[PDB]
Amino acid sequence: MNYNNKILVSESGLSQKHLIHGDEELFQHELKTIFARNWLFLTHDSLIPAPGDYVTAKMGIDEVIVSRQNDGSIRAFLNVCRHRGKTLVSVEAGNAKGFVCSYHGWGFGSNGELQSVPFEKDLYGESLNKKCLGLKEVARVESFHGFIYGCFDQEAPPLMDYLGDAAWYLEPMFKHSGGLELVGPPGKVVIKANWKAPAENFVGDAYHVGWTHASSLRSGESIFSSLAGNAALPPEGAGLQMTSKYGSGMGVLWDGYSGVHSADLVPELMAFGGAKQERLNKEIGDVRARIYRSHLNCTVFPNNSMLTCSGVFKVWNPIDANTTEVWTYAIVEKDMPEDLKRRLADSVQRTFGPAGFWESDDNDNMETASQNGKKYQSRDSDLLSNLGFGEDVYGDAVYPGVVGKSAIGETSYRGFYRAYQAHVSSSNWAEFEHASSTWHTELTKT
Amino acid sequence: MNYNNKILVSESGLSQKHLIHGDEELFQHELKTIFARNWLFLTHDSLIPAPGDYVTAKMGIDEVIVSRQNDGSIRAFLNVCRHRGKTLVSVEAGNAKGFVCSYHGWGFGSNGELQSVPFEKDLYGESLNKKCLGLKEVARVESFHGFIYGCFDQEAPPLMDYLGDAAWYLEPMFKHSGGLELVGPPGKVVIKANWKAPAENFVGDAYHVGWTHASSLRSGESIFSSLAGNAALPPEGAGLQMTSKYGSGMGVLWDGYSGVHSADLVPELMAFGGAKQERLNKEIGDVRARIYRSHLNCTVFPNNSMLTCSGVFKVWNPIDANTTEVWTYAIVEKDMPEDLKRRLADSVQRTFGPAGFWESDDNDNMETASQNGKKYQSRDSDLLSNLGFGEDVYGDAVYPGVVGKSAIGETSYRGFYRAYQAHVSSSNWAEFEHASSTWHTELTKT
Amino acid sequence: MNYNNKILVSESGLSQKHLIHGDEELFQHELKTIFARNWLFLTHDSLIPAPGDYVTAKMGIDEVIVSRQNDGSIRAFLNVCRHRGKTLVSVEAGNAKGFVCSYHGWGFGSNGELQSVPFEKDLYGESLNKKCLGLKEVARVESFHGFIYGCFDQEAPPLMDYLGDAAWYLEPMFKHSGGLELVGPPGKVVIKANWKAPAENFVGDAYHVGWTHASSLRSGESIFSSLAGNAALPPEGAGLQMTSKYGSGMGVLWDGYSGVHSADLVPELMAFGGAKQERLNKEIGDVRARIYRSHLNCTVFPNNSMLTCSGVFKVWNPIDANTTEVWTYAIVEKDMPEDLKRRLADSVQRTFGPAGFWESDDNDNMETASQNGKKYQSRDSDLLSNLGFGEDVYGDAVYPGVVGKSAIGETSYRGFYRAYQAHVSSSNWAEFEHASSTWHTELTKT
Amino acid sequence: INIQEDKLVSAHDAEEILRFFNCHDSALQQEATTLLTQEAHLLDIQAYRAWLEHCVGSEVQYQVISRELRAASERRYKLNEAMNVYNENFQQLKVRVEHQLDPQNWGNSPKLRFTRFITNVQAAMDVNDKELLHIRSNVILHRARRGNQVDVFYAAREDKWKRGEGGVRKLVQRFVDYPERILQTHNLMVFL
Amino acid sequence: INIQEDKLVSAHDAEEILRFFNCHDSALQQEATTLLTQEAHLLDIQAYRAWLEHCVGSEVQYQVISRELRAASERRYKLNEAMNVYNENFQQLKVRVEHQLDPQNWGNSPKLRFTRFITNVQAAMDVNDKELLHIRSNVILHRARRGNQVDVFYAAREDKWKRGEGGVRKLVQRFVDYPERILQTHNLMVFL
Amino acid sequence: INIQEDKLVSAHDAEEILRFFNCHDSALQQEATTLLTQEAHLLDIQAYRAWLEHCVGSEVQYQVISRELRAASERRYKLNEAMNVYNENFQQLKVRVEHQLDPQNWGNSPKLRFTRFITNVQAAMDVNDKELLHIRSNVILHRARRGNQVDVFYAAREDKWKRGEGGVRKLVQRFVDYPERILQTHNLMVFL
Ligand SMILES: c1ccc2c(c1)ccc1ccccc12
Ligand SMILES: c1ccc2c(c1)ccc1ccccc12
Ligand SMILES: c1ccc2c(c1)ccc1ccccc12
Ligand code: FES
Ligand code: FES
Ligand code: FES
Ligand SMILES: [Fe+3]
Ligand SMILES: [Fe+3]
Ligand SMILES: [Fe+3]
Repeated sequence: MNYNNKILVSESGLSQKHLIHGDEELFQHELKTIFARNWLFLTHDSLIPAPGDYVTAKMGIDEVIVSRQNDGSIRAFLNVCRHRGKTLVSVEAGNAKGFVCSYHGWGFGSNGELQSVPFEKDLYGESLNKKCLGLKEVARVESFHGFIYGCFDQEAPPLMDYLGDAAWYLEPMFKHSGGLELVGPPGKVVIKANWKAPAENFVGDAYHVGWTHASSLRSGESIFSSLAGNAALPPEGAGLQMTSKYGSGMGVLWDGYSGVHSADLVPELMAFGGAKQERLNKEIGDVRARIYRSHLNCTVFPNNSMLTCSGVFKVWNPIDANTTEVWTYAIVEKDMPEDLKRRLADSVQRTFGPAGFWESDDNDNMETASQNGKKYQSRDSDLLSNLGFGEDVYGDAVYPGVVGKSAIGETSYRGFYRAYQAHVSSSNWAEFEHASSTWHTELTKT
Repeated sequence: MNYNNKILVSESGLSQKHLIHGDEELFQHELKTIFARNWLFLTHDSLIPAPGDYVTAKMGIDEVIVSRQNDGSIRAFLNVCRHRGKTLVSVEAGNAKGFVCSYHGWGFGSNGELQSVPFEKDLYGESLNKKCLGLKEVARVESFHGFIYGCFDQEAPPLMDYLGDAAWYLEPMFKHSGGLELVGPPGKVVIKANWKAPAENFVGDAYHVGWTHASSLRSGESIFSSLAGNAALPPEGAGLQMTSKYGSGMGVLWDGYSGVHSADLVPELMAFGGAKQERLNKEIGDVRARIYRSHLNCTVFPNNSMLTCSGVFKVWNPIDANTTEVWTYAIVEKDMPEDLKRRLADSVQRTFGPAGFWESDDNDNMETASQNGKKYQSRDSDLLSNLGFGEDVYGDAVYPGVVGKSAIGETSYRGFYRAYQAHVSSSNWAEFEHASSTWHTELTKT
Repeated sequence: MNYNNKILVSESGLSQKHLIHGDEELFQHELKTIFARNWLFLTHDSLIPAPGDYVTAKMGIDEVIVSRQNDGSIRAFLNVCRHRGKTLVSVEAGNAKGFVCSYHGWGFGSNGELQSVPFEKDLYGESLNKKCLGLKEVARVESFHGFIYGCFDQEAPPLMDYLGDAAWYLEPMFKHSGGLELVGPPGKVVIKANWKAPAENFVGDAYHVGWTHASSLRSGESIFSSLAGNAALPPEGAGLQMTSKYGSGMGVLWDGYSGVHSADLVPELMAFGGAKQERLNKEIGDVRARIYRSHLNCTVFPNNSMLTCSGVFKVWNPIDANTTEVWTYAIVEKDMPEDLKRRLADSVQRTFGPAGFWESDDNDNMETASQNGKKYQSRDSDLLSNLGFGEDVYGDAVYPGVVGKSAIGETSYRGFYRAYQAHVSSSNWAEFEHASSTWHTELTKT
Repeated sequence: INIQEDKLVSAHDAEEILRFFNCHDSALQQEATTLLTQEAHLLDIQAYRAWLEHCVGSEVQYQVISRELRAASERRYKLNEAMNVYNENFQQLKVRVEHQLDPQNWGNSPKLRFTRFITNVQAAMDVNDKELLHIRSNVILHRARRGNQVDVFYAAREDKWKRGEGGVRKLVQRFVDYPERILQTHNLMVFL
Repeated sequence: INIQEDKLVSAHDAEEILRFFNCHDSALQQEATTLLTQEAHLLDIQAYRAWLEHCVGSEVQYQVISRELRAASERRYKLNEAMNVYNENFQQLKVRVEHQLDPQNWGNSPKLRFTRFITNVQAAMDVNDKELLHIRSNVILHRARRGNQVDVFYAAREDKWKRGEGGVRKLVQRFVDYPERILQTHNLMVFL
Repeated sequence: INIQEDKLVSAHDAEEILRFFNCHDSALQQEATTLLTQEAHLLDIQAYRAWLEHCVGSEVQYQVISRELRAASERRYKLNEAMNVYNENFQQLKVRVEHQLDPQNWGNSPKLRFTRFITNVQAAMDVNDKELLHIRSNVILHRARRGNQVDVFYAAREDKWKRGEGGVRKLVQRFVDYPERILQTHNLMVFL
């Protein structure tokens, strides 16, 4: 397939070829044009707070070691020995000043440097140029309020610029709340879906909630319970949708601070969020204080998603076109009481973890939609994302980004897939930028 | 591989490259040139007799919903939602006026039309062109005496013409018997064989029976028991072989109406078939009345096979070059006593079902022959189908088609593979027809 | 990938692209340029000593039948029926005058000839040219002191010439000891590694032993126990490394006749080997008598490895780029007492068999190094084999081949990969020879 | 069990559970365990004639069904719900045993390897027929052949056993509703 | 067990084994086997309400953890070692049961098939609380759905059971440390 | 069993079954179940030293074979029929235990997870040696490591146990004929 020419996503992001969820050649191409190019979630300060602390993480199909340096910075390196290519670290987290290879015993520092080679003097003499044999380093590692992302491409925009108009919506919860912590370790489960299936669902899909999650809505008696079985549509002005240049987007459901949590947590949460909102009104203004305590369903392009307030934090780690390894963490506000943090973390896993009853509602939808992308009569068929098209705006005086001023629509799908198509058809960041110079105009056509 | 030029099947169908049973690129090519082009078995009237009744079926690797319409016709549709591509129907059979998608709740009629969209007015307004969003319909659906076949290619010959000279042999049992019923549900089992391995075996392979099925012949004491271990060759004039333009073929074993059924069913069956034959002599003539109560081992090209009289009915559903999902139904004559129908259905499954002891005899033969097609030194080797070549006729005064007047040979393999090669090397039906304008001459060379 | 031009192995074998352990297209290419071209281990005289005795063996991904003929020679044939391609023989070893196909009953002799066809006269008449329907024969089958190798390529060098300078090192144990026997049946275990990972390890890797096998060294108290955990480096002059034109190579660890065997066998073995050495001094000279009772870790290119004295004999049978079926036999000296042979065979399996505690130490190293070759950021990375480069010699007055006069280095990796690259980039043996006309000069550069 | 409240439970399943919750006879559970362990041993070593002679009653029905997948809410479509993978009388079992033992059963060379794991044994005497013993048990069945073929079967068995010749308890009914609709084991040619 | 000598053994595991090696009560092992077999039967037929009523105590903690992979030699990194796949009180189990039974639980049509294999049963009374019964058992759980989906779960269960309403022994704690870190079963939406 | 009639049955298998069909001692079966459950618990928690001390006799032979695939009709080829995956005395088992416990056994970090399922227990005293107990049992062994590696082993075990130090019954012979010829579990580095 010629990715320069093939129209995988139609103009304005209105539709996508179903093969994108099934084609293995395209998957291999995404490794280059999506995963090797863009910012990918690694970890949180809270998980590697002290010098020597490390975790392993995936970046695409690659595995990296992410380590807190003595100077307080974080560096990340391929988890691959520079000698004969053995995986260096076989655990998920720890504290160490270095990593020794179990094959021939080469020792690398927490800073990636080749520090020791067994019997170097007797074997290599002065011949081994250890300065040139450091672990292959992730070019870019940056933080968004403690959330650490990496990018293999030195040419990428800074992470803040990459978040584009989405950053404005995240900052009330990520910054102005006093900051968040990630509660680990994550749940980890393989699903037989393409990574884009859950990514698109979290970025933009409020339409599915009443029907897909009918049973979870009815059973948990969470705050959004009125939607069960499409019994009710949220009121006018119940929320909005947004998207951005580099593909990140989210839905906003006003005031839903207890999110998916069952009635057991609703009162405490609604009290806690409302109290903080009252304080934030004076600091960031009423609208942004309200956004703080509003439920955001977001994807940070390409494959990191979250539900703020619910506190669900996801990585859709790609394995092949119909296989994804799902990592699920909980996010909590640092100034919450410790007992509430514990209960909130358990509730995140109860609803969206490995045995998450809400997440389970999505399995067949994601898996079958992905697998159908391999079926001969569906490859060239068009997946539709036209809901709300011709009603989006850009440059609004209050809400930035390409915005649909309705709680339910497909605005965020269109922005996600516009960015996706621009990357797949581009050889580098300069080409993506050229392909995106009229991004918002394309999305707001009629 | 260049399918226009590559000789996969030699002139007159005398041999085939072993790679045809193993090559995954060729498998993908068959999805286009075999499965998307030809007639494929869906169901029987007996399984969807009433308005609203439906079943799911495979057509190649695609899945379709096959539904009885209010007007008594049958229509079939891809089992894929027109919104974001989720599989619509997750059951095998039922009765419904429509199908609702579990993702966002779109509702489709039994006639494929998009009938409802949740909150359409509030979300889409008047913008959604539901008339253009009906399920993707199978272009052609036709019946042969209650047996329903589908074809994705509008340009295909009518099903009757496609059966060609094979129809004449089937009609005594399918039509003149008063009609057949298919007893469901089918057994379903995955084997590690290419679909062509069982297809070629049923079309044309009487040679294997004595040796492959030595144990089943010895153990069941069925009517063909004398063949066990190649202890005896059927007499001269014990049967014939035939093939046809569009690839369908069969063997005929005269008088074997009890087929593979054990001695427990032999007397009742031989009485029942002989009584009907006596009545049919007057209606269709002695030869065709005898064909009615003769054992036909047939493949309806490409991947539907049967043993009449034994009542075995098979679909070799393709999964990949070395994986096939085998569906096994029983066929019974509608005017048989109900208790006999029940016993015959159980006996079909006893012999050829998931725990069919006869079918089990074939597993290693089919699986290893297929898997060897992947092995480097065998890819370019020649599978032989020359038995009987130079003794076939066409245009016989009594038996139509390309015919070998012997019970055991490879006539039907040659016709099957001639049609296969003509499709694989053609881009459409017009090209197949051009490639087949001397089909019978090619098959009867010396 | 263009294998004529792609530099997969750098000049002098100093490095290899990591993708060689993961790339499936390259694996398919190796079937042609490595496995269909070179000499591959089949069996030993001791396993098929009498007329009619046979075994099955893999040659690459192909399976062959290896049979002792009435005249005392050995012939090998593809395990594939010449009719419709069924696997002929489903057992691992036996005695027979022929093999009958379970599909249609064709009977082949131990000499590969098609000897009988059921009902030939009645079915084929005189038409079947059985003389042209013999099993596809392995072109070349030769013995090295009872060890039987095969090659599909008629143009290959004789096996003795193919062993090149390695033969000189093997002959003391293989020839001058009175001869070896292979004790079967082999252990058989699938590992998720590329075949080259264990092949390179056995050819050339003494560096890993102290660290990888720290626990096995500490626990068994074998003769090499001092190396555990890199506690000690072998003394100067403790051994050497060698390699050869056609890729075979080995390490030599002077005097280590008890090898990996635990203290329970050390005294008897060290007595037995020393006694034979004393006799051999007079016959082959002191140096070669010492080589007899020195531990050789060898790979006979491409995929047969061994540890002499330890008595471990391996075939790394390729399945795909990250799958290998490991066959493990024991080798024993024929004139050892039978009770010692039995104990030595059990100890070989105890240490290096399916539950071999030494072999288990290597699993993660081999598997992860192989699997990392598929990971996007590692494909184009360089595996290093530069240890000892610029200190190798050729044409030494005492030790032939390209030789590193140190116990630990990567000489043998460089020779293995030089030969590998020359084959992968060549279409036939003549081209390999042209690409290898300065093989030793390339390896001894500075 | 109230199946109007426990909405996922079938009438048949509710009836069967009532059978075991009521009179628990510890000794009967032990007898049942022995019977099933011995049966499984005979089958695992491929002593199929000994199995027929020692374990299987002359009036046996040996039945394994595969049920078509239907909607949980389905109430109109009323055609045959299941097919019989097995539905054998003693004679039919004997045919299958002779097929296994035939020296021209090519698929049995090299010899197959079976290993059965029987668990969750429950036993109760029938209320009306005081000589009929109901036994429920679950089986994992591992079949290995030809180097690298491995098939694992999983099932619940509803059995009736009764004393026959020499007072030996023998199987008079086995019923299995096989849990996997599409078999991924090449075939179901094993005695569950 | 001396865990300074048996270097691979955790303090928790050593404590649990001490519990069963000491007073062996054969009758208690049989009672425990019956309790667990009956529980598994109720779960297998999807009688989830009956399970709650007959098997689960009002004060239950039902917990399944997944432990992060850490170095065997690790002694400095001291952050949350595990997450809770399940950590449910009775109310939370009831929510999950209502979710299973809801007619708009689309994933339950066509009906799932469960088969559980319970083995290695050990039982001991608590020393201090003479009404608390410790039961250890292992489970293989087979879930089949939708033609060709097959998921098999494997776990050891550390349970406490106590007599409740009507003197019926009911589960008051279940603890499972799930052995597979990355699940390859689509989800863990089964009651182990 | 008559192995001339039951054509698929080996002489060895027929002998072993004769051992259990003859004197059934219910209490012995229970003792055997306890012994094996406790052994499996020790192994599952990786208490390998405790296993040696409590479960394994000084004169043990611990043997697991792999048999070459030969024709069912084969009668001429008479070379070694099997190889020993394990054939260990006490000393050799101790070497393997020290290997497991060594802190430089890199493959044991992160710690492995084992879960064993023991079923089909049969026990009989030896006729000639009244202190030798024959125990037959089947095992499913699940080994999970490194996030997504899962290996499942299946075997029948023919054991002899005898009272040793302190009157504790200990394993003096274990024999397993492993059913899968080509292992698909990376290795057989588990104690069956
Ligand atoms: C993915 C997952 C959950 C949600 C959304 C997207 C979108 C909206 C929403 C609203 C309430 C609860 C969950 C959600
Ligand atoms: C496939 C399967 C069974 C048969 C044939 C082909 C062909 C002839 C035949 C004749 C008797 C019984 C079965 C068969
Ligand atoms: C592969 C496997 C074992 C060895 C070597 C290579 C190389 C040297 C060596 C030396 C002692 C024991 C084992 C070995
Ligand atoms: S592969 Fe890491 S030290 Fe050699
Ligand atoms: S995918 Fe079917 S309604 Fe959206
Ligand atoms: S395939 Fe061997 S005789 Fe036909
Ligand atoms: Fe959802
Ligand atoms: Fe057949
Ligand atoms: Fe090693």
